[PDB]
Amino acid sequence: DNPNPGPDGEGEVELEKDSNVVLTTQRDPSTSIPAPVSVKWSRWTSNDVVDDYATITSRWYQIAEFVWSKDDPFDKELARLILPRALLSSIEANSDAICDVPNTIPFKVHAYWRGDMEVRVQINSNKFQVGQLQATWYYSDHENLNISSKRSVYGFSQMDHALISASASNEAKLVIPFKHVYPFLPTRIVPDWTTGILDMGALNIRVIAPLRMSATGPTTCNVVVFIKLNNSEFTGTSSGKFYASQIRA
Amino acid sequence: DNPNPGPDGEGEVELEKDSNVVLTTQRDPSTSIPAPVSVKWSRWTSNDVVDDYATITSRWYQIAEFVWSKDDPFDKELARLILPRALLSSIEANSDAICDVPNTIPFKVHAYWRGDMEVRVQINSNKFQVGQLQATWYYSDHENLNISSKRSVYGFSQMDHALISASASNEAKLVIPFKHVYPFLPTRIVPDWTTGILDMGALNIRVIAPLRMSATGPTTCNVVVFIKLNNSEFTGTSSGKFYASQIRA
Amino acid sequence: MTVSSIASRYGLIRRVQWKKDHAKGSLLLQLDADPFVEQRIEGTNPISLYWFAPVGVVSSMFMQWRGSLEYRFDIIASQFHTGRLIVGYVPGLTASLQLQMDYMKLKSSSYVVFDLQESNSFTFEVPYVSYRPWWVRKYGGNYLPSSTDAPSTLFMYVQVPLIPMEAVSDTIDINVYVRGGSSFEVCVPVQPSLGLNWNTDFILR
Amino acid sequence: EESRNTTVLDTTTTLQSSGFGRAFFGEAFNDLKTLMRRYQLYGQLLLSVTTDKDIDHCMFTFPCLPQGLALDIGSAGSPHEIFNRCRDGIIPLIASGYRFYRGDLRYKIVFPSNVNSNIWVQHRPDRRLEGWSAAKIVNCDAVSTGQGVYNHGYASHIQITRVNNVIELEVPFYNATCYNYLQAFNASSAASSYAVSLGEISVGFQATSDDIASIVNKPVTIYYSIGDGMQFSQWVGYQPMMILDQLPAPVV
Repeated sequence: DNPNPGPDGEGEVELEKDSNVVLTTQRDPSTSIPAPVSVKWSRWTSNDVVDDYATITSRWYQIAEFVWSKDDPFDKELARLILPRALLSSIEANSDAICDVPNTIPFKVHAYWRGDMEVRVQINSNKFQVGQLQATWYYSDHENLNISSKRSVYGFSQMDHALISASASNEAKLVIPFKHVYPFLPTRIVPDWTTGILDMGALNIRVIAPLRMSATGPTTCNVVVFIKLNNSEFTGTSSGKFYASQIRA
Repeated sequence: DNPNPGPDGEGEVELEKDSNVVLTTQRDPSTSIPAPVSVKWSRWTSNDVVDDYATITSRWYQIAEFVWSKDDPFDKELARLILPRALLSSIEANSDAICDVPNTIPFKVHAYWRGDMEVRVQINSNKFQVGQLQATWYYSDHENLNISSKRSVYGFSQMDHALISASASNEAKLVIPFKHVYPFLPTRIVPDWTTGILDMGALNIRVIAPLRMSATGPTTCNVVVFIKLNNSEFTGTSSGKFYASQIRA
Repeated sequence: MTVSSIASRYGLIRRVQWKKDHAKGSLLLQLDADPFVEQRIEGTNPISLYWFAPVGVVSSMFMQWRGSLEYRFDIIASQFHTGRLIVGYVPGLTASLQLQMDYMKLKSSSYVVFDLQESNSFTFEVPYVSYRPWWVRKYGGNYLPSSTDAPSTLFMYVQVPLIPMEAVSDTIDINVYVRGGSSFEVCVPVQPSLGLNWNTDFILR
Repeated sequence: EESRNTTVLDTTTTLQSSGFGRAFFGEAFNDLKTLMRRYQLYGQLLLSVTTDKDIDHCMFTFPCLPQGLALDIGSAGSPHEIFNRCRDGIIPLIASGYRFYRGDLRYKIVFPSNVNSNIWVQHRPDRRLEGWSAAKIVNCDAVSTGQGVYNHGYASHIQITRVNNVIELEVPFYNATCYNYLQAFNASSAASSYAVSLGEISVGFQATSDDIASIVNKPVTIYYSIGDGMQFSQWVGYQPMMILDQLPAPVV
């Protein structure tokens, strides 16, 4: 209630320090948790050496950056990421192999995976900009054919979601646990599973309030998405030459 | 003292079960330990996330197989492997990348390494064959220019070594701890270290007793070498695109 | 009458000739990590009969199976034969990955190297690695859109070739026995995918 | 950030809670599982016999899934007036607002009256469901594979039409999964097809060629409840609905 800015700026930085990667937020995160915390399931269907690599897999790594402008209508999708595929496809979109990033080197060598997720969607918007976005997670997007009529902010507001206001420039934390029909997702081509490899559903960022401003205001803003794999477990140690690149999309 | 063979053969299998890889020996291993067990040294020169991957790095993997025949003289080298280079060069000699084997995927992504070694040199020789080999480990072979006069079984018998008799078809276990001038070996091109990357010395298998037999005996025999990295520690998490292939030799 | 007492009995499914001239890394057998392992009889009937392990016969009646399998390898050799072979195990492979296989890609996955000096028999217990707690059986009740391959694939290469003495033979028989291990179990009863050979007569419509 | 409340501007007072009608009607309508255990029409069909059938041939087949079949409006000439007029029931309307399920189902099949023949019903949990197309009641017209034939090892039951022409059965959960999908299924892989329906129910008559002539164009209706131990485990919002009294009237 009594402001006194100095050379530092009178703020309070919140830190997310996860395995030598530190994320900083000026604002408070707007969290939303779709499902409760999952259990480890190496008991029921694995006899191979099952081990996470928490020093290299529970790190933060950007998977998407995009430009939200004022030339977007009311109900318009900005991002639609199939996150376990989107990590590998964001690496392959930077034109290299998957063995050059320490986050994804167990995906090259193992066969199956189960772990929870942490998604940070950070906007960099001016204080005078006005707008609002959704951060809605949907489990198993491709297994529903009527999802093309579902992708709208009217339907995504009904399930739980994270709101991002362009004025406050706040942040969206997304605790995504593993919830799938099968208790493991294969990383490569595996028997009677040829398509939809390592797909758990779509994080899709759409617009509620389009970006509004004055006549000479800053036209665009930037949105960056980071991901974390914290409660992982990798089973089925295999050859890396069996692995193939992801579908481009 | 009272033999009674059955359908099994009246034996006693010794097992080395190390992270879902099992090695079997009929005979007793002839061990030789050059130096006592080393200490971990992440305290003194690292602040990065330091972690081994004991589920995938403390496994067994073949690095050399060769054919010891009766057409070899007295003092003749059969194998000369610079073991930390020889693991990567044995993978690259099979014409693929290093990210296709789970043993060496932290070498793709990290910068430095320190860990002990376990070497199994297994011969498959007939009981009627007569001969004997050395398994001599030498620390930092390339840093001595008069080693070309040193490589002989007369000199290698003076330091400790492991003897392999072709009659008993025994086995040579080699507990090799980390003993180097610097406490870490870089995995790639690092500052003021351009050549001799990840070289700790030569395991060189030479002949003492050449393979002797009758006129119609089995002419050759086979020798396979396996390696294990048990007390590892990986530091300096880096990009995999900075890594380059090893020198062919 | 107990399924864990039937599946705990070894049945001979394979014989493999391992010779002296087999090079370093030659394939002896590749097969499927399932109870449905076949041995075809070379008969003249228009429909062919097959030998199965008892675990495969008792698993044909049930839809879903899970657990470890135990492959007993009995290598008929003297105490003067010397050899060394890998019994490896690769987690899930498709049909296009059944090829492009050697002894070197095998050592990336789980594998066991066996030496043959004086003990001429061993038992490899097979891991159960899948995305699914159970596993739907290999054949259907003559419903061809219900076919499903193995969860994973077993291999047996030659790590060190055979060195026999000049007084013994140059060829060695290897028997492969199958029984469902201590963790093997089956659940849902369906129409069994196997039939008896008592009336081996089929009528085309 | 969905059910949050920044500032609740209550201008009201305390309203007397009836306990979801338990005060007025002696029953609380809060547990939605109590609503879903009321039976609702899974489907209806007219029996049609094209080729000569044996005793082993199944008369019709249908996958057993809780979110309701592909909505059979019928032919343009003769539409099924229940699914055309009042489009869909309560149970799939609830199941549209979820993603995953696990549990059993309850099927009550009502057969025609003047038929007398003994009826067999098998449940085959082997048939994977290939796409939302052909997720419907299928008249078995020919027998090529082992689909048309009464098989041995499945869970079967025979209803005596002379005693009673209705069968009441419970389909158990037999998939090897954590859940199954609870939407209009889109087939991506082969393993995902195993995890849509519980199984596949085939109903067949033991009639011969002479007694099957009295069975043609007779209606068979199938009803289903939700069973118990039946859990929906992921909240998904509802799709675009359609208002029923906004549908056009058959003007003359």
